[PDB]
Amino acid sequence: EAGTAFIQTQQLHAAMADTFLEHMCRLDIDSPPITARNTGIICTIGPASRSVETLKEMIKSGMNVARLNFSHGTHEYHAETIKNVRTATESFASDPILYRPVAVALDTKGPEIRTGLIKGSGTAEVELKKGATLKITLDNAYMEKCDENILWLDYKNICKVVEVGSKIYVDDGLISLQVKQKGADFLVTEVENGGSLGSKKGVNLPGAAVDLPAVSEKDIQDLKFGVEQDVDMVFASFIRKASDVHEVRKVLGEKGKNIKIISKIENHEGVRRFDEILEASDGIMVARGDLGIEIPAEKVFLAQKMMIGRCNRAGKPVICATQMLESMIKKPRPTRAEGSDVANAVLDGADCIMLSGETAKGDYPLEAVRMQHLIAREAEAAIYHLQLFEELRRLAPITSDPTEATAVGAVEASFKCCSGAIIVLTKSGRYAHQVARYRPRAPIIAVTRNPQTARQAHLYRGIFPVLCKDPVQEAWAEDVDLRVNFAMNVGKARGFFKKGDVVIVLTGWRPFTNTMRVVPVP
Amino acid sequence: QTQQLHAAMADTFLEHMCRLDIDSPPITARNTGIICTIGPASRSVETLKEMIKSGMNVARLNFSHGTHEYHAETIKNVRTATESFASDPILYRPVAVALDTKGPEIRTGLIKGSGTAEVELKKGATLKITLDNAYMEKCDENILWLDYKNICKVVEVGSKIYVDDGLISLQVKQKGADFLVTEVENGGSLGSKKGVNLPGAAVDLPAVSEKDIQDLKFGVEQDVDMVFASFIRKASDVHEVRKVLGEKGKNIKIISKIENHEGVRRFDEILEASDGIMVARGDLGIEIPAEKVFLAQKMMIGRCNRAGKPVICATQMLESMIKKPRPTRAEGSDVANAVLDGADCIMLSGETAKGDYPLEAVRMQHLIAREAEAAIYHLQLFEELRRLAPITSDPTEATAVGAVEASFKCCSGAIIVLTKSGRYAHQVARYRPRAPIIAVTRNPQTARQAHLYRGIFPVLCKDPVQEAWAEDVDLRVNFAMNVGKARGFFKKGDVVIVLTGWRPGSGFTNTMRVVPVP
Ligand SMILES: O=C([O-])C(=O)[O-]
Ligand SMILES: O=C([O-])C(=O)[O-]
Ligand SMILES: [K+]
Ligand SMILES: [K+]
Ligand SMILES: [Mg+2]
Ligand SMILES: [Mg+2]
Repeated sequence: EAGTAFIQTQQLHAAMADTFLEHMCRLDIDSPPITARNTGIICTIGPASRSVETLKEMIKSGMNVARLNFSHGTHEYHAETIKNVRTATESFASDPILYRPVAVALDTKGPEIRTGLIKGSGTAEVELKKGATLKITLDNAYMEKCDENILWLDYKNICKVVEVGSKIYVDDGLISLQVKQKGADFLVTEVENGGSLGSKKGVNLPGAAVDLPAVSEKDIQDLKFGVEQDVDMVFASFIRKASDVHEVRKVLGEKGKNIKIISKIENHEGVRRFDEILEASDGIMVARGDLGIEIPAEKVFLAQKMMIGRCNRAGKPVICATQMLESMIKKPRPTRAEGSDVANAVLDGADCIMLSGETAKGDYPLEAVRMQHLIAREAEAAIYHLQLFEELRRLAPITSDPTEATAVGAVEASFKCCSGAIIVLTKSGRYAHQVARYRPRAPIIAVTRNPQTARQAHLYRGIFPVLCKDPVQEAWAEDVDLRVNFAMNVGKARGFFKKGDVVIVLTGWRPFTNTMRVVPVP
Repeated sequence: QTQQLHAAMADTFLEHMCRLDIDSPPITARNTGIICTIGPASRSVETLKEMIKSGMNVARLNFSHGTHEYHAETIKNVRTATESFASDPILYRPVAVALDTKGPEIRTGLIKGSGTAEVELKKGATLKITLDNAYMEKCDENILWLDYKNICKVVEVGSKIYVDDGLISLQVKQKGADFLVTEVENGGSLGSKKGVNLPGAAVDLPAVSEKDIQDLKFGVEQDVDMVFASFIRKASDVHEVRKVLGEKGKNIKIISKIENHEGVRRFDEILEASDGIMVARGDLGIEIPAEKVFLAQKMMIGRCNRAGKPVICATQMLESMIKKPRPTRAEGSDVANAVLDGADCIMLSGETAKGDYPLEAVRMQHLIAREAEAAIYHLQLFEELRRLAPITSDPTEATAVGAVEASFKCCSGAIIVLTKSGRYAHQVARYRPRAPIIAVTRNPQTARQAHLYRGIFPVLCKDPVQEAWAEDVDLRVNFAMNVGKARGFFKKGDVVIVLTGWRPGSGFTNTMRVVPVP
């Protein structure tokens, strides 16, 4: 019983526009999105979020990957966080239809520069005033005696790499110092941007050639611990060149060879050497916190769109990270810039978006996860797939690989029939990755028996991993039918599609491979 | 290369993105207008001079607060600062004055002054909402007065009420003659005179209140350049504003602020009646779900671009810079994407009115906008603007498009256009050239109003009119040439596009010259 104007869901009116300009003009706040949310959500776990009961709610709210930030915390602290993540995750395991795999990511400390402790207890702060003099010292006598006159930091070669006139940034680049005088193991600086300085804050030296290793001896100890803890992926801080990626990957040994290596790009050299880093990496993080201090803040969006574009072109995962919902550390709703930032990261093409302080330390971790979920789903509907899919095809080589032809044919078919899902049977993830790179509108239900595959799948836009727990059937066709039926039940239970809807099914490895069928949901 | 020219030549949007280069420096010129709200942080003549130097094009006065005496002095200070640069007519920048109306705002009263200046509203606590003016200056955690006297008629039991940027939320539990009983849903600290939103209600406040009439008439008397009309819901609201401005104010530009669901739904009729649009995201993101604001923003920017009318992106673009000298990564991204979307202007509110770093916020909008302007994919944008434009044989329109295509062909340093009232320059700006549009006018109001359009760099010519029409045209063109050289837009060996009128007594701007600099 209509009346006047029935509004198409999923921005389908905008989807049909013949120009991008008209696509924008048709975006409709009254066009509700589909249930499925394709962009992966990565959450940094910390004091605000590491209890088992909070982690259960994080998972329910949409967290796909638990990020452990090894810039802070000792190994027993991280071991307990991982234990809690797994307790919370497996509390849902009794129902495989509804169980969500949750990945664990180790984010390295890497070649950070950090200050010491403010004198006293270390929890106080000192007010640095503009124009005042501040001495930076390497003398360890002051490593717990920092104040408004003398500042200790832990980079022993700093005096070599800076010069008179260079700028030094402290605490998220909020405090700035100008080097007036150099010394043996000290620098005399003048405070440019003042502010309140706490303990153990991050330091950046833009334009200085910092010579700390991408992977220090202590970083190796963290990586080995990560292998022992069976982490799914490493987010490697401050990657500057391809050989840095190899230092991360090779040291994990044979035991860690399946761990995904995500290079964090957060300095000027990583941007300049991006292509060789991307080639050596499994994926990329646009690590905007350090990046926006190392290069001018006004250039970060160029680097972000460049990297997301190149990762989309290569079919490798890319994460947009840092300060996406920053005000939600203290407030229950985001600023308008933060809502825009999350949406535009998805429209840019990010496979995943990330929360750091918002979930690690803030007062509203659940609300932050929920808001990334809501924004991502709205933005996914607004993507101009008509142009995106055409360009991804044109920028993708014609190869003789039959599996790539299957994947592009499946995504083409999914657009042609507006399918409710692409179901993919996958052991390693590869077949599902191949579909995701063409960025279908429809969700990808990736059925696997491999738990690590299920967890690592979250790196890719649109791959909804489901972990089949049933034994392998001796008859291959019976085993395929079992796994397809599992995916059909998942999609119906989660509201992705209904009986009678059309879906695409890719049946995976056969003892040709990955047959495609376009079927009504049984 | 420079100016993201390598990315500009990509054959796909995806490759365009892949080619964006942080080491490709932009041109000197910055095309996106910057609107700054003036308040205690920015009201002094000394600070305003630095704001102008830093890039402020439009001073916004917020009539939600203050007296007419206060705003008259703000306007006086803006003009003193602006005219302190007039001794150099080649470098002088016109600065516009914008009056932002209170409109059908709902606000709480003053917190009872004998206790803590803020009160703590705790989740689950009861809070009584009263309309009894006895409590207008006695608000606390027990009783909260607000100024919407008819609120009980438009809410029912179960309605939700949002306070202070929608950070505090209440749920109505009972009603009464002139009061409501609510329970705190999302608690927090409550200060004085905070904005209130009723997203589920049909608020029946007048589009133009008696106070708004007084303020708009004051704006006419003060010779403001534009009005930002709050909470515009429909075309008839725009008509009311235009009626108040009347004949004396007929040339004042009306920018309708879209900040509720109805304004979005009725956007096309509002746009038709308005001179331009503000995406007023503060209220909009409380009236509708926060996760839908980007859809409304890109819809309005797109349709304003399609219509050739100015659109402003506003509110919380650099919000953390109220307290910090550098923005968050989301804020830098937001400013860049507003420019990439197509916004003519970007705006600062608390960042310049009240914050500790007003000049840094202005400078950051300048820096980001200029970087984003180079990153626009002009190849697709210009093709789509041309394809969607109305069909016409008008010589001036054809000359404008020809000029923009010529400017791309030779990567020109500027398009110079002569205009009395603005339109000839507006017609070029709507095709969104990369090159700056140096618009020469003798009309000071046109020079100030031109800031509403992407890429129109107004220059106010103060020379007497020459006896010969052709000599007067040449004088104004030569003035633009010297401004562009002095500002670093171009130098000898560069090429500039020059648009001028047909002949004496014609209104056609139908003559295009491609001029080596020179
Ligand atoms: O390390 C990070 O995630 C960053 O700097 O954004
Ligand atoms: O009024 C405004 O500017 C807003 O609400 O964003
Ligand atoms: K780290
Ligand atoms: K106002
Ligand atoms: Mg970092
Ligand atoms: Mg408002």
